[PDB]
Amino acid sequence: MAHFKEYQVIGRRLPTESVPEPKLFRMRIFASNEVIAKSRYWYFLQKLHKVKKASGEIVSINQINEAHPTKVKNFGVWVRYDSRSGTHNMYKEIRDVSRVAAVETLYQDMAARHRARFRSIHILKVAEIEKTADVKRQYVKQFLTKDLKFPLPHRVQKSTKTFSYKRPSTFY
Amino acid sequence: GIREKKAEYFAKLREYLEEYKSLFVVGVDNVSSQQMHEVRKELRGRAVVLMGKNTMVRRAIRGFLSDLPDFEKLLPFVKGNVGFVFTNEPLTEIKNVIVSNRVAAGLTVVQVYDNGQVFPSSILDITDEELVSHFVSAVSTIA
Amino acid sequence: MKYIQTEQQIEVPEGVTVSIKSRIVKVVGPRGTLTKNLKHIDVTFTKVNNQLIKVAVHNGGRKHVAALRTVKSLVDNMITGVTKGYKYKMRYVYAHFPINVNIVEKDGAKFIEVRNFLGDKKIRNVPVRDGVTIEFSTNVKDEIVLSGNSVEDVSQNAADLQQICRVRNKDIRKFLDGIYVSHKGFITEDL
Amino acid sequence: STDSIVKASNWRLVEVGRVVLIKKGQSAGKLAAIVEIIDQKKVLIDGPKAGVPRQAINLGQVVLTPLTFALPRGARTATVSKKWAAAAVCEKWAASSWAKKIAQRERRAALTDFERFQVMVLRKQKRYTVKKALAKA
Amino acid sequence: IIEPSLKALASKYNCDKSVCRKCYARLPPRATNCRKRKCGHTNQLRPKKKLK
RNA sequence: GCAGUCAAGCGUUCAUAGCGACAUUGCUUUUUGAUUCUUCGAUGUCGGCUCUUCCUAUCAUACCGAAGCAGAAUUCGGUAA
RNA sequence: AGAACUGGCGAUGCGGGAUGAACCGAACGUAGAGUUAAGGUGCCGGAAUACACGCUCAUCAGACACCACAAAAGGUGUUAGUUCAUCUAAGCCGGACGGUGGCCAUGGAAGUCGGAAUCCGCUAAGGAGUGUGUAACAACUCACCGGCCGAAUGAACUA
Ligand SMILES: [Zn+2]
Repeated sequence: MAHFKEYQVIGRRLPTESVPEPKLFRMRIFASNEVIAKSRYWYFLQKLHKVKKASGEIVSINQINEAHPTKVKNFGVWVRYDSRSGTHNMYKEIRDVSRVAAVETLYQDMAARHRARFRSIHILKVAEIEKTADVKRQYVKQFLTKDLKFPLPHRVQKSTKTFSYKRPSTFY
Repeated sequence: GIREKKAEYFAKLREYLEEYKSLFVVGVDNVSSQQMHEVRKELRGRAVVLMGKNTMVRRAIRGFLSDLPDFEKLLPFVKGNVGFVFTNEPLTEIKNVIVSNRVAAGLTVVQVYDNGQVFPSSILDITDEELVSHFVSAVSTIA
Repeated sequence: MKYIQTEQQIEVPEGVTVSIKSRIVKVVGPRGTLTKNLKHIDVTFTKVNNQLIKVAVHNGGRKHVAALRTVKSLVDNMITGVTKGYKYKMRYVYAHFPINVNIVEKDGAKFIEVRNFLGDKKIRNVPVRDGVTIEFSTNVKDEIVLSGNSVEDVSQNAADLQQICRVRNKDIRKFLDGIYVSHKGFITEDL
Repeated sequence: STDSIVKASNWRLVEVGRVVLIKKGQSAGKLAAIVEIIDQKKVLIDGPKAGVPRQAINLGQVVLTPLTFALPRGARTATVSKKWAAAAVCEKWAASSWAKKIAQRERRAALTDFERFQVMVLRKQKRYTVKKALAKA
Repeated sequence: IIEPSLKALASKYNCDKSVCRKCYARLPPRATNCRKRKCGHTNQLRPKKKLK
């Protein structure tokens, strides 16, 4: 829950003489360190298969780096979450350079707008959106128009000293 | 569907072009509840009249760019609301039978369709007097 | 959601010249010249040609964006006011005591003065706003007509005249007396 | 007057090809180009020539300059270089007061104590010849 | 007395209005919500009542 | 004690002008209880008189919006102590 | 008011919670240097008027566990989301109507007091006159009305 890395977690049920070689399951988990990621792996597995980590084991844990960490992409994000009064699915879009960058703004946004802390959200799917205008959401489409430019009116420069011998301007 | 229904208008209209030789486009801008319509059964041994929603009516036209392109000349007269008399002859007598239904103050025609032409209508052939004395009137003026 | 740009357009007709500098707008036409301070809204003007000036908000939320059209309009009515002009018409309406209405002055001032309203011994006075000029129709009974370049000033001066005749303590559905706005439009260009 | 006059704020635009001066961080001091806009707050930049690594940056740690050059959006580092060079961006920058003051201020800061002393002595010389001028016309 | 058309004129002002049911505001006749903050901009409106 | 939400009903007709059942959310601390924390080597009961000040859930008075407001009279409501 | 297990207060200062028996931190010989806890760092006051993405404007905003209260119910305020439907065959401006006062009732009773159904139908508009005026004419004017229209749109909802 912080500056996110994304991990492959791969686990399985412990072998039995009856079933050596039990099936392997993978999740992609966003977390900040690997102790959290494996926790998170088990949290989800327990809600999906009978297994507690006391009957299972983690076979591999590997960080998945962004393939094109400077191509700008538009991501579709699918999320399940709890409100003070129920639980909701929700599709949002995020424009960024990496999943890991996108996911982090997802979490800030769920916090800002819906007052959803991390314990309350599940990431359902995160996906680069291939064709522009499969993009559904205005506030990301806006950036997709041709020869896009804008000013940044009213610039405030931070001052290094407490007094200034001239009245400042906001001119950019 | 409603694009079925859009298409539906398209479907039938094309069919009516391909079912008549003449066509009178009669303006049906304004004019409304019960009267004329009920005369039209009686006049439906000559024609089909169809009233309908305009953008739909226009897009029918777009679908007919494929052939019979002379209907393009109907196009500047699509405006407002117009309606059809699919037709064979007279365009200047039968037409006037169609016209007569009881005026309002001419109920209510303001445009003509005459197979690439747009008459009053009131002149089309009656004596061949634009083909024996006006197809040789500057042959008359100069031999 | 913040709209990265959003803009409106202001047609300048022949014969008028609008000039704007730090949101103080000066509009000049055949009828006269109006000015208006727009400093209370962050909008940016941009002249495309002399027929057409644009107004944008950059990176603005809803309520900001709502300010955009309204600036366009205000500036539009400046242009109309100084070409076609504004004219509002009113009617005296009274069931019994005829409402007796004149112009009077004090210190070269000018007031609309209203007498006998519902039989009142009191006299009502409404200052005539500068720029707005009062007539009385010749061939519509009980008419009163305010005109000028400023819809704002014409319309408010008409409002002042009607608000001054309200009828207190009576069922105002039965007692309908008043001076009411009866038509509103332009000086030039038919009626 | 008789033309409609409307002075319009001539803002430096965030746009592909806009060149920016990096305020903070490790690339502090260097020029990079906006390659692609991310949102109202972030952009992809790239400063191959100054050796600032193509990266997503927050506009608040950058300052827009008046310079801009032709660059197709999304352009990878290689073609950013080709274009930046074609355009002669550093040439233009160097020529600006802005870049000159930075240089001036940099040079002052490197002055030795002996050097500071010489500047004093030279200043006093210039002063002298100035005050007699400012006294004749 | 008072020609039909001026009675009508007077009524656009005096009677073709709706009324907030919480706070009583005289409101535009086609309004959906009360403009007043004291009643919470309620949309509980009724027509102003017509004379006899 | 005081105020709401729903609206079946009242109100010739018409839920909500004025009201409002079945239910239901609250507020107050001049009612009365419940408690027993302080005071039993002491804090002088009830009412009145006198006098000052404060609250507002406003009876009058100022200006308003509603009405089953024609007028007069009233009634509902706002800003108001 | 009364029990269960544990930890506390009572018997206990110290740092934080402005204040405060019982909360948080941490328990105590006399001191030096360093580091932290809980808690903080605009100014009162030691410590970034630090960095980052949003959200919020309150003619009664809000601001941090124990803790110094607020609910049902509402909002076309603004935010993000959901579902259904329309759309390359948002959304806007006008078309919403006849047979049959159809068939039971009964000024009327039609979709339009009330009973039971609502079947079919067709695609184009001048009220023997709204008023002035005449006992009544003349003149001007208006009624099932809209140009529609241009990658989104409509409705119902969640928080
Ligand atoms: Zn209200």
